[PDB]
Amino acid sequence: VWKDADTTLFCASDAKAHETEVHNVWATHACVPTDPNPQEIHLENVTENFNMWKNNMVEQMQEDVISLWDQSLQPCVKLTGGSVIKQACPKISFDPIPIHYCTPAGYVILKCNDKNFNGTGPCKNVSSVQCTHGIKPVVSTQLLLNGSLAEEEIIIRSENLTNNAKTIIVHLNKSVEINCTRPSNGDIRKAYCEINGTKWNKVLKQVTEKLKEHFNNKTIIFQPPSGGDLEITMHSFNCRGEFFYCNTTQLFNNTCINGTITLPCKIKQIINMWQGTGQAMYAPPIDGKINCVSNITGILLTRDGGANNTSNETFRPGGGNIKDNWRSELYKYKVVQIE
Ligand SMILES: N=C(N)N[C@@H]1Cc2ccccc2[C@H]1NC(=O)C(=O)Nc1ccc(Cl)c(F)c1
Ligand SMILES: *[C@@H]1O[C@H](CO)[C@@H](O)[C@H](O)[C@H]1NC(C)=O
Ligand SMILES: *[C@@H]1O[C@H](CO)[C@@H](O)[C@H](O)[C@H]1NC(C)=O
Ligand SMILES: *[C@@H]1O[C@H](CO)[C@@H](O)[C@H](O)[C@H]1NC(C)=O
Ligand SMILES: *[C@@H]1O[C@H](CO)[C@@H](O)[C@H](O)[C@H]1NC(C)=O
Ligand SMILES: *[C@@H]1O[C@H](CO)[C@@H](O)[C@H](O)[C@H]1NC(C)=O
Ligand SMILES: *[C@@H]1O[C@H](CO)[C@@H](O)[C@H](O)[C@H]1NC(C)=O
Ligand SMILES: *[C@@H]1O[C@H](CO)[C@@H](O)[C@H](O)[C@H]1NC(C)=O
Ligand SMILES: *[C@@H]1O[C@H](CO)[C@@H](O)[C@H](O)[C@H]1NC(C)=O
Ligand SMILES: *[C@@H]1O[C@H](CO)[C@@H](O)[C@H](O)[C@H]1NC(C)=O
Ligand SMILES: *[C@@H]1O[C@H](CO)[C@@H](O)[C@H](O)[C@H]1NC(C)=O
Ligand SMILES: *[C@@H]1O[C@H](CO)[C@@H](O)[C@H](O)[C@H]1NC(C)=O
Repeated sequence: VWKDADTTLFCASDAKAHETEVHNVWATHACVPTDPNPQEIHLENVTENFNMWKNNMVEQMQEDVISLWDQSLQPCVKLTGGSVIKQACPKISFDPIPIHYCTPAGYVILKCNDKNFNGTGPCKNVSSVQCTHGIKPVVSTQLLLNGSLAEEEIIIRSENLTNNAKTIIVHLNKSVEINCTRPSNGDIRKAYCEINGTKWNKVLKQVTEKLKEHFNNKTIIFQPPSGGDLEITMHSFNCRGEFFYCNTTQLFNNTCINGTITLPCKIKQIINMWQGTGQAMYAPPIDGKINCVSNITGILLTRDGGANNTSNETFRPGGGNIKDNWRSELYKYKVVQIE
């Protein structure tokens, strides 16, 4: 017998104590080693309700990642409420590692194993676990990187699809590689990303067909974002400590929906902090080749309003709430207290 409850979670990881990489350092001091033989119990005849959009596990992960970045990735100047903070901004070793979230005694984590679970409502195939799977704390907008893939069909997630103000999370069932590079040898902030156009356009066509099922077979249209902060209008992410901002106009070009697509990118020092603490200037990029190859496993979308009297629905890449990134991985888990 159990009931829905929130409690203090702890973390587990396979971090190395001898690593200078910042995720390793944080996890060494903030997490315990992983269980080599974890137990999972599949529950029979058990129906449980989940709600990925109201899940305290997400708030707790957010607190961890904020703490990690605060101790690791420090900007040269910080612009809060008018209180300017100047500090050292050393270049670091940066590469996210999987973090597991675990319940203490008296509690357990229920896991939804339904193949086409959208994140809310009843789940039929439920199991109980001690810890989540390993989740990499990848901070990004527009595209979700290095995550897990949907097991069967592409999944559309939203707290309320009818509400255009609510962010849509697209969970891909097939990853697409994105290859981003700041070449060695001169604009030190000029970079680019390479993507297989045949792979991407095929996947995007499938996303269109899935969106049709949720929007009464209306015509599905992709468009680049219309105004807003750079973090939202561009695909922003962190590669080896450096903030990349990439133009994704070529990715959301309803025309193609086959060669190599090259997105123009820029390394930015002055950014709007995802933590929500204002503007900050980080250190200039390191020398040499800066490269990150990532799997696109999800897309963050925002639907246009004002289209109720037409046969079209328009979607633009979005983001800005990093909690949605954690939701995209934590959707199938909830904490319950054992009586
Ligand atoms: N939606 C907006 N225009 N701003 C939102 C609004 C809001 C509310 C609460 C906390 C934050 C934020 C803003 N979000 C950000 O500044 C942001 O996500 N920045 C950012 C910077 C770097 C990278 Cl690599 C990245 F992935 C994201
Ligand atoms: C529930 O579990 C059974 C047995 O593994 C599986 O055949 C079925 O597809 C599952 N149902 C859903 C909704 O995934
Ligand atoms: C990239 O995608 C491939 C294919 O799914 C996967 O095997 C690999 O682990 C992914 N790399 C990651 C998660 O960084
Ligand atoms: C991904 O899901 C779609 C349905 O949304 C399905 O048609 C397609 O076969 C799936 N792709 C893979 C690789 O399983
Ligand atoms: C998810 O499933 C629930 C229960 O069937 C349903 O009410 C809701 O509309 C679904 N959400 C999405 C995004 O399809
Ligand atoms: C979903 O959004 C629509 C449009 O804003 C709203 O009318 C409706 O009440 C919402 N549904 C729920 C269950 O909140
Ligand atoms: C990434 O792109 C560069 C050229 O831009 C190439 O040398 C490298 O092999 C690519 N990496 C992968 C994994 O394809
Ligand atoms: C791009 O992806 C397709 C599959 O969609 C693959 O057959 C092709 O080899 C890829 N192109 C390159 C240059 O690797
Ligand atoms: C979309 O089209 C299919 C047939 O191609 C139909 O079965 C389905 O009901 C349609 N969905 C709608 C109209 O919402
Ligand atoms: C992205 O590139 C396109 C094509 O050059 C340009 O029209 C658009 O303004 C760019 N978007 C942003 C947000 O810079
Ligand atoms: C859309 O793709 C086509 C490919 O022929 C290109 O000509 C056009 O300029 C693209 N539009 C963009 C990138 O906004
Ligand atoms: C995604 O994972 C790969 C493999 O670990 C890594 O090399 C790459 O830097 C990651 N991308 C991001 C944005 O963290």
